[PDB]
Amino acid sequence: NRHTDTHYPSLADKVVLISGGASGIGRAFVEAFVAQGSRVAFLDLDAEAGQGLAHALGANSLFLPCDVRDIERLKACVAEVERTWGAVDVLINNAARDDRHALADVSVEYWDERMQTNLRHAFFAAQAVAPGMARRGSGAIINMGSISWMRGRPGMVCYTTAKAALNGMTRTLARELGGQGIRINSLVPGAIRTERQDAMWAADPAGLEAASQAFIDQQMLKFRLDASDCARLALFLASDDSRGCTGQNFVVDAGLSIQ
Amino acid sequence: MNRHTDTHYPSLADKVVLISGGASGIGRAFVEAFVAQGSRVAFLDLDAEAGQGLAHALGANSLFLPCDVRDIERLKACVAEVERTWGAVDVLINNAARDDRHALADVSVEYWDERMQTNLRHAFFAAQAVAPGMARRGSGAIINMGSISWMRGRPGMVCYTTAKAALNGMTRTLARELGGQGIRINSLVPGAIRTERQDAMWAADPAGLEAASQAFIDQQMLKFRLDASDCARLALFLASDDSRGCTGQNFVVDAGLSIQ
Amino acid sequence: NRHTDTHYPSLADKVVLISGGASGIGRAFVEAFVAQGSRVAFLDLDAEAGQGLAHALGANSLFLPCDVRDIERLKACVAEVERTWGAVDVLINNAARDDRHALADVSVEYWDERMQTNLRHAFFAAQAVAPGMARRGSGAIINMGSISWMRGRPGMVCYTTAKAALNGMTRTLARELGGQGIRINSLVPGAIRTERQDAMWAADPAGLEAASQAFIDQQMLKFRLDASDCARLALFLASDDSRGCTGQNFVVDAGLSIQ
Amino acid sequence: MNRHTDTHYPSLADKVVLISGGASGIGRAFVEAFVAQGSRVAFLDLDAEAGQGLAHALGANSLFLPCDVRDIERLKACVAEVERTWGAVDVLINNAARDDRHALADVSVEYWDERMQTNLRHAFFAAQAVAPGMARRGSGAIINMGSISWMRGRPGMVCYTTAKAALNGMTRTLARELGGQGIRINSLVPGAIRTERQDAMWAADPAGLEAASQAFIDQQMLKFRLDASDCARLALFLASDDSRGCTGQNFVVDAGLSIQ
Repeated sequence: NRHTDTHYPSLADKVVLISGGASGIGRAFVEAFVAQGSRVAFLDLDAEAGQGLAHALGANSLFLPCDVRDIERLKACVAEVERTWGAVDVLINNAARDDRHALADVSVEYWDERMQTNLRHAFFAAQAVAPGMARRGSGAIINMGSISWMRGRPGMVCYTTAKAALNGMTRTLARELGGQGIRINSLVPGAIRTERQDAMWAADPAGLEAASQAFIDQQMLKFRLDASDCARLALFLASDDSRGCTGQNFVVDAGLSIQ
Repeated sequence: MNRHTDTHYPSLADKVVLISGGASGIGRAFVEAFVAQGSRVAFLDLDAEAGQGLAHALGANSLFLPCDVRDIERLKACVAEVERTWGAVDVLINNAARDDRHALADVSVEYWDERMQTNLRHAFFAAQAVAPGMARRGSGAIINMGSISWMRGRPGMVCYTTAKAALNGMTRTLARELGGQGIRINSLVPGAIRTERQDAMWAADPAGLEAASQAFIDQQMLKFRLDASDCARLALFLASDDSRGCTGQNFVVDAGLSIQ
Repeated sequence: NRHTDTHYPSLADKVVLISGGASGIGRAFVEAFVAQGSRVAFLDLDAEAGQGLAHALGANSLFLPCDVRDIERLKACVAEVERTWGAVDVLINNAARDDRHALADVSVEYWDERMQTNLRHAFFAAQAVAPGMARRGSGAIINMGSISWMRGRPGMVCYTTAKAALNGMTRTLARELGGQGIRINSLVPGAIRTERQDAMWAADPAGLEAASQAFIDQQMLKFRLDASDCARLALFLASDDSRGCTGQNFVVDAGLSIQ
Repeated sequence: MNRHTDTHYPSLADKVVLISGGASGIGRAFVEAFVAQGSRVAFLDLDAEAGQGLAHALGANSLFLPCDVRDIERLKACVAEVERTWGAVDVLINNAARDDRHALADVSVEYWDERMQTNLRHAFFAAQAVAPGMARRGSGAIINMGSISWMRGRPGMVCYTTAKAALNGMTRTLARELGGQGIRINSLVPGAIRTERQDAMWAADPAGLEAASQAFIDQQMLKFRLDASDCARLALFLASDDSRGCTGQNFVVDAGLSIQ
């Protein structure tokens, strides 16, 4: 799975590090950059899925097991990529947990855990890759955002608050690191069809279909987005074709955020 | 006692207002302004001597609670006590924050966690605490203090600016989550506010203070310095019935500094 | 009709100039500022309605007939207010025409006419009031905006494009005039119930009610906004309580723009 | 012939692209970049000698039409001619504009009207002209050239910045109006782009040019000057199938100058 027929020569050999890379959207990033000839390291909690995917993709892929709550382990993972391949060229902060939770019912421990799996690792990963980027004079960071806080969507307050945090963090880190040659942008998907979003309804295909159609009806473009649409955008945001873009959101949502 | 405005909002009289970080700077100006409108104002602060001092000045319609907002249990205890004394909160202002500077490369996990606790976490928990009483009544208002710093991509204080950007999003989603219960939530987003605390920080460099002040004036569209009263004027409006149809929105009081 | 029980001493005696002031939202502005003790001049195409309203409100109101397409006449109207009462303190650019029109069917003459009635007069009114404001060292301008272009609403492309134009014009005029002491903001309503929005369905009360309920269902707050909600916000944006606010949008829409 | 990128978009081959203000500066870079991808590129310009010159360089997959975009009849005639030659437009880029400076107090009605005609009106009429052919096919893309100038509240060019803000809104509403017919509309929003035309304007003040250039670099987050190729890189992406799910959106290429 190439995800596109477009060919970016500027991606060849680049070292790309993707958190949450073994399944879903992060898997599509891993696949797309490997297809462009990048050297792609990815982290995931699921060791069996990660190992499977790196074995399938071969030697220009590198899977490291990592719980992104564990910042020591995250830094260990970054140092290991650096020792294997040199400074990271492209970091994609993608790891997230989007489970539904009622506002009235969130405990302090729940809040902490969700901020940690959704927001904290993205700061520490940027902090880890930065010195290597600055030594070279170039690098790019892509924070996965979400239109859900833009549209004020209820029922997952920690996830949407974390994603809004990353919106801010892109803008300030863009200024703080830009003088070192690092560009930082957010890739902000709409409602992406995934095997996991679909697994949730395995005995209500009426319900799945109805919910899918509702997104199509609300969207401006009348087809379902998928992980390839996200990977198309990530390739552009990593390539030299976006060398002067920083501090910005790039939204791939078929119009769902403008209703 | 300082009024902050000559405007009179009859809709503010008797309302129960709760302001975190209320004993100094901006939060102090909110406490003063609502007391002057005849509200029943409870406020939280770490500084007990400052808190006790401010409540001494303002008298019996003010109520000072010692609270470390990092302690969520104590935050909820503070809210429960206000409720038992005065009835459901009408107006919550999430104002407590810590804006110390810190280079990205210097931030440890411990520091990050502590700043998220002081800057962001309490604001959710306070809204969570006041909401059920507001919903029982059918009405209420929440003001999250935001900041133009993340909009302007300001460097060198990543934990503060990231917490502030977080609250921008939390305003929008809680506005949907609670609107059907009659609660409106908006963010009050100040520019560069002159305070005695920001000014105490240069007490041996008057040249430097004045230079920095003028730099704000030159960057701003309006050529005077904003102060705490400007923030309090806006807060009275966001709490009053004059803003009853407004929710999920930023209201920015910054003399144009965010548009340069 | 006071529109509020709030009392702004800083509005007393201020000279307020409102375009489209004889009916609908602009009428509510005229009423609210007269109640605060302002000296309120207003312009409208409807001379009979304008004369009626100024006669009812008495001597601190002043109605001038004006077709806002006619910029000569607009400037004449401004000069006359200035000669009567002195420099304008508060300008509200409110005149607009929001009729529904299909994209596919707009002619060049239609486009021109709609840009002229929706956008052009707001620039020329600001330009007319500015020198008087600057002489004094203070003044405020409120451009009526609209959430319709934010929500990408179709079927009235000239109206929504004009309102988006005014969004920009607020920001740039705020910088260009701010050094003279003039603050410029946009007041951006959501779906405001008016006698005119309602007159459109005088034999389909089912249809009116259904459409009203649809706004309530989409809104975050579950009640209909009306012209008083807009006038409450205008009073604040004109008063000294907003002296340091400029360049900004203030949206009064019950959450309709965030869905 | 200048490629602007080494990237290869097979989805651009044979597509029919139509660019207003195409014979100089940025629009010239778009014309060049799409020709290099194997598109069939028609472009409009007032400057016939410049247009004829550029089409001479680029050869038979380019097509130069003399057009004053103030003449809506001629604009529609230009579109009809492309359609009869090559089939429905796949990609429209609304790029023609005039960015001359003008103090607010200096603007006459005649000037305002003329600048709205040159900066905004044609963009609507071009989208209107290309839309039915795009809808018959089921697909198409529109790029409105926007500007960070109104976002940054830049003074002294009110007609230009107001027209640009207009196009920001027109992107969002046309995206809803046409999306169901398979057409996506987005705005490409450049920062301070170095061009031979912006540079010709200082040919006797090299100090002044360099000073102004460095001021952009100091204000930007990225410390190099953007050029027309940066805009063209972004346009290829917004026209290609790689952006097929993107619509109603701004894509800003400005090295951070809009966030200060």
